[PDB]
Amino acid sequence: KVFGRCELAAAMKRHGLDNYRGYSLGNWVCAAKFESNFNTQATNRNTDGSTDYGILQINSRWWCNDGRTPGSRNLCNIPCSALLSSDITASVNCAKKIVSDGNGMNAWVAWRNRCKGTDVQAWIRGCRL
Amino acid sequence: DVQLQASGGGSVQAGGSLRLSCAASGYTIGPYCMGWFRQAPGKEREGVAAINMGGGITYYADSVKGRFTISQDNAKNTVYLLMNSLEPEDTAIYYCAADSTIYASYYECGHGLSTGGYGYDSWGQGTQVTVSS
Ligand code: NA
Ligand code: NA
Ligand code: NA
Ligand code: NA
Ligand code: NA
Ligand code: NA
Repeated sequence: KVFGRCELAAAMKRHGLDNYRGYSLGNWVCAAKFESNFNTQATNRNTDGSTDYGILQINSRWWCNDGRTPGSRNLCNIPCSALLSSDITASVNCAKKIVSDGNGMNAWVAWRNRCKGTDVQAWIRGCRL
Repeated sequence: DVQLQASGGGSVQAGGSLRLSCAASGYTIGPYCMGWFRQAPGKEREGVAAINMGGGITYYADSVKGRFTISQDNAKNTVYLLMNSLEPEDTAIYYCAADSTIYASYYECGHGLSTGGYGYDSWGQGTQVTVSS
């Protein structure tokens, strides 16, 4: 599913990303824009055989299991395919696990480069939230 | 509290080899990257080699390609740098480094090698390597 901007904002707020771990909602919508262009089916293959999945391009070497790199971690304890679902629950829950302890949204380089320090509230502007 | 401890190195004649090793302590998960940087007398620190702990993909500075080999032992959080065909120009203080961020999407550990160590938040004290002329 390719979400509309406000539609994604609405779904992320319903799943609790608004102000999660110090990050206002716009941060998450902006990260998703630059990671997947809001497409839940986005995937990208890496040189180590892992794959990045979903609206937030979560990596299979660490966060989910796809069975393609035996011995890798599945820190979110989910099949990577759940991260391609039109229902963003699995991506949201895993993203909350990623941003915990000393791991901030810097874990997403595109967020750091394209969103951090910008007027992120603009991503939710005009949305029925 | 992250701590990187390296050993190996020392002095050698040009054409010789040395093997450096580095152990990270204090992590429960990660590091994501481990690498080697070096700083010759009076010079800026520069990158040498890096490796993704997740996947083992390696990255080398053009100055050591084909001569140095970086490797890892993920379960033991240790990284190694095999240095063959050493030259006087390789003399320097060598530093073990690690990036502790567990990136969400795939991250190439070689990125920090040429951007002044960007992302490498932990550093060893430095190990001397001296290659005779
Ligand atoms: Na990406
Ligand atoms: Na995995
Ligand atoms: Na968290
Ligand atoms: Na100087
Ligand atoms: Na490791
Ligand atoms: Na880092």
